[PDB]
Amino acid sequence: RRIDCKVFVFAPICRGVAA
Repeated sequence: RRIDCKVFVFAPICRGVAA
């Protein structure tokens, strides 16, 4: 449920806040 973008930077959910 919670994805750490600090580690999962390839996650498709962190791509939403990528920009």
